[PDB]
Amino acid sequence: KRNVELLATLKENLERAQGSFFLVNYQGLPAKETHALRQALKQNGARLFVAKNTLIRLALKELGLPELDGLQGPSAVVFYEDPVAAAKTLVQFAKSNPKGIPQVKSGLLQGQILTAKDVEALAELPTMDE
Amino acid sequence: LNARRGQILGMEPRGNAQVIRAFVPLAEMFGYATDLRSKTQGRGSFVMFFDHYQEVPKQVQEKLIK
Amino acid sequence: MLMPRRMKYRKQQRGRLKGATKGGDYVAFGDYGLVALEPAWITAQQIEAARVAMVRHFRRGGKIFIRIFPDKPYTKKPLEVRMGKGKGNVEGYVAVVKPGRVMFEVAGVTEEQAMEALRIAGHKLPIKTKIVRRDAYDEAQ
Amino acid sequence: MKVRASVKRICDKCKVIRRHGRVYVICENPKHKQRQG
Amino acid sequence: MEYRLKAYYREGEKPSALRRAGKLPGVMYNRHLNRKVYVDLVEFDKVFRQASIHHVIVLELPDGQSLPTLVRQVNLDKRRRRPEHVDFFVLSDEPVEMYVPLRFVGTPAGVRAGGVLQEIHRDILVKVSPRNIPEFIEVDVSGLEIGDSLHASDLKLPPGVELAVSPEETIAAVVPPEDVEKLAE
Amino acid sequence: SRIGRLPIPVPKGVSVEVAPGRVKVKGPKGELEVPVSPEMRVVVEEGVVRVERPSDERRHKSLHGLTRTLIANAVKGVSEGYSKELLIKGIGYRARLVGRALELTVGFSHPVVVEPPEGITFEVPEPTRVRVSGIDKQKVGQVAANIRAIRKPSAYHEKGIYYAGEPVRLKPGK
Amino acid sequence: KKVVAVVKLQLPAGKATPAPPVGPALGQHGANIMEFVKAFNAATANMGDAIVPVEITIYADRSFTFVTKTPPASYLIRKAAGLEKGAHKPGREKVGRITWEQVLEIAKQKMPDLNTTDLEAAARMIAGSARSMGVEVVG
RNA sequence: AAGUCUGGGCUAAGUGGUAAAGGAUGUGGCGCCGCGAAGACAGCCAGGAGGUUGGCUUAGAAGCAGCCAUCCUUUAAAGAG
Ligand SMILES: [Mg+2]
Ligand SMILES: [Mg+2]
Ligand SMILES: [Mg+2]
Ligand SMILES: [Mg+2]
Ligand SMILES: [Mg+2]
Ligand SMILES: [Mg+2]
Ligand SMILES: [Mg+2]
Ligand SMILES: [Mg+2]
Ligand SMILES: [Mg+2]
Ligand SMILES: [Mg+2]
Ligand SMILES: [Mg+2]
Ligand SMILES: [Mg+2]
Ligand SMILES: [Mg+2]
Ligand SMILES: [Mg+2]
Ligand SMILES: [Mg+2]
Ligand SMILES: [Mg+2]
Ligand SMILES: [Zn+2]
Repeated sequence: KRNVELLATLKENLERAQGSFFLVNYQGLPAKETHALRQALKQNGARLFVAKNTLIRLALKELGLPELDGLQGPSAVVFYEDPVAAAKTLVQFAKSNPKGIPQVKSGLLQGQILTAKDVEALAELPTMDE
Repeated sequence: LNARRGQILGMEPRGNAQVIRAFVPLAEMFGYATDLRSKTQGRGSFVMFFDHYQEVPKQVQEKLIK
Repeated sequence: MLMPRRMKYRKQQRGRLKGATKGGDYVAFGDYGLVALEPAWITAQQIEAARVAMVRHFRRGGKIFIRIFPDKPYTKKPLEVRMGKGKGNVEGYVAVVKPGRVMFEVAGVTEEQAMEALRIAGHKLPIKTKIVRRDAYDEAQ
Repeated sequence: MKVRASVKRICDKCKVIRRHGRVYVICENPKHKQRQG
Repeated sequence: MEYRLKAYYREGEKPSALRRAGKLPGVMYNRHLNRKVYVDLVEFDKVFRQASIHHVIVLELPDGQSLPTLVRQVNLDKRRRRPEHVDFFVLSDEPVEMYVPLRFVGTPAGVRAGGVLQEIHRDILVKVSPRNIPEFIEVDVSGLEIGDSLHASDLKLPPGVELAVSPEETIAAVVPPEDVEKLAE
Repeated sequence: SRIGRLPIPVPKGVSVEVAPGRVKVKGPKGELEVPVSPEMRVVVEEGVVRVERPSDERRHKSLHGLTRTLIANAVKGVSEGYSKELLIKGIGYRARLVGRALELTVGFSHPVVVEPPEGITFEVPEPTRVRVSGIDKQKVGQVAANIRAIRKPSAYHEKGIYYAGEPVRLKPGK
Repeated sequence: KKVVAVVKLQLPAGKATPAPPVGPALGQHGANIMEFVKAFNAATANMGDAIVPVEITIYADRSFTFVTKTPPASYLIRKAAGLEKGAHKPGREKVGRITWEQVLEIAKQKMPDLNTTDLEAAARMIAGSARSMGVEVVG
């Protein structure tokens, strides 16, 4: 009850290796399209951290229990988390804003963000690279 | 073809159109033209030639011994 | 199929089938077994039918153990004859089998595989059966 | 319809039902339709 | 790995009564004592299906004694495949004769060749102090092809822990393995 | 997991009046009485209607869902209306309105004429679609079905009367 | 005047005859179908064999465009192990062998087709496609 | 002739009031393990992907004739199906 335990920690570890986690709704991209928009933010965002997409449920117990600013942007819906700090991003979210907002009908769409340690915002996070 | 105790050899294109090569026992080619025409809407055709002989099935052979 | 090779006597009295088995009640060799839920004289051809069925399931293959063997000769008079004029002819051989006997065992096979196998084997037998599986209770005996 | 003493699921789309006193197996594939009897 | 079990004393109670009552009539003895016990079936079952005649089971009698026992026999009712009676042996500090599991490590060359590991012993007899009861004994069966066996004579063996059966006692065998191809004949 | 407890939103402005034995549903499109087991309790609330059962005894749970849906269907009946579409298919085949009556022409040696029951209204928009529409759900169903029955889909050809949305599954035939 | 198509084929080396799937789904290009025998067997006339993948596109003035991939895993491994065919039965009879560092170069050939962009990841796919054909990795 | 007698329970077949192998989401009652608000089961919305037609085998068996093996990769996940 369960590997939801080994899964939380692995999200904490990858959060406890940051201060700046963003969050995207990786919805309907195929597989071709997917290993693209992913390998994208691995060649524009260090290590191998594009998204470590996991359960909205466990991704709020983690932000909750590191306290990490209560990431309550919107953990509703499909939710993936573009770990911008286990990388080395900045306006490298532009690497997101350019792939999604052209190669789809709403490609890698964004939801929440917490730069430095401070809550980023809605379109004010989604323009945080324009 | 298989259902007629045949054994198929291969498939190539022609007048496009296609061709299918097979060894079937002659005992199973009687009045073929008509099933062929049924199975192909009266649009296919065939040629057929003796190639060789071989051991009829142990379950055919011993019916024949009458 | 099964039958003694030689016998001290050729025909035997019919006897009676009261009782739980005498023994044979615990799994002895395999992992899975099939126990008689009711009395019966089981026939050589019935055993054989079941055995065969089992091998056919495994294809190749596991291990079948057969724990009953028919040493009772079964007698029958010729069709259409009257009573009298001596005991009937041996026409086959049977195994007396009382409830709780483990009749067949299997091994070297998956759970799914031994279950099914014993199911089919059951269907060739003229009694109720249950499938069982080795236990501490078996080993303890 | 098949009518038998033994009625049973034949494929995974087979479904065992009880109408009006009788056990039927209904299925997408009409060959599996059974009614016990 | 050392299991426990409430166990109670009994005198004149008809076994039928007890059995009806969910309980399992039994007996405890060694050479110093012999007492009539009963244990709740379902509690007994849960333990013995792991303990068996292999591990110690500690009987917690009402007088607050806690005796260490091995199960020595279990009488099954033949018709209904169930326990009617148990014999708990009260272990003392002497060496004891008992049964030690065999763990068959390895995949036989015989298996993996179509064939089957007839495991003729799933445990083995052993003289031994209760104080070093080996919960295991491994046997490598890797060098076995269809045709081979292994006797007690092999068998590594801890300390100590001697045998308690002839060494010439065959313990495992690899045998050929049912074949539809045979059938027809 | 449950139909009966699922509350029923009632639209502004249809009205639901409970009696013992029945509930009545009125709206823009007619009115309907829905028979209800006297063992269930129908409950009225603001812009909602609920159904409550007196225990978890099998008959009650079975009555429970059935009753909720029965009322739900009436609510929807008088407010949105019900309707089903039949597609006609096959070369000679067509339909046309004749009064309120549907004349079906489908390859028998004669047309087939279907009088709509009361509460049911037929629409032949093109000449190969028929529309059965009405306030009563099951009745709509029954008539759609009756019609379709005049000549079911063939096993061998995309031919016959079809529920729109009903798949054409064929089998080869020579 | 047929539509803008995104065709995917798999034709081997040599047989460049405009017959299916070089016929039905390749009419829609008005394709110089026999321009392939020459624009393919010029990158594969030094090699000889190897199935070399392809995607064949058409636009609005009826012309075709094609680009290819790299020869199968199963292929490359065969001619570094002294083999024509595989091993019939995978497991009990290896009919070839490759060092840890020869799979790596085979890997290296396939680096621009796969999923990973590694070597230590890449090489085990290779080594894993060596069990699939029963040839043991010299290690 | 004498209780439409009293308390508990089951049955819906007129079973009761004619039978077996066997078959079944009939109905009730036990028990054992399992998943579950770190969100299960059901519906429904995505994805379900590479190395790769896996090797062999027919003429073709490209996840799904059939013999083997059943690895590796990106992965939230995705079987050599
Ligand atoms: Mg007698
Ligand atoms: Mg008999
Ligand atoms: Mg006689
Ligand atoms: Mg039977
Ligand atoms: Mg004995
Ligand atoms: Mg049957
Ligand atoms: Mg169905
Ligand atoms: Mg049991
Ligand atoms: Mg028990
Ligand atoms: Mg209605
Ligand atoms: Mg009708
Ligand atoms: Mg009364
Ligand atoms: Mg009846
Ligand atoms: Mg009656
Ligand atoms: Mg009756
Ligand atoms: Mg029951
Ligand atoms: Zn079915």
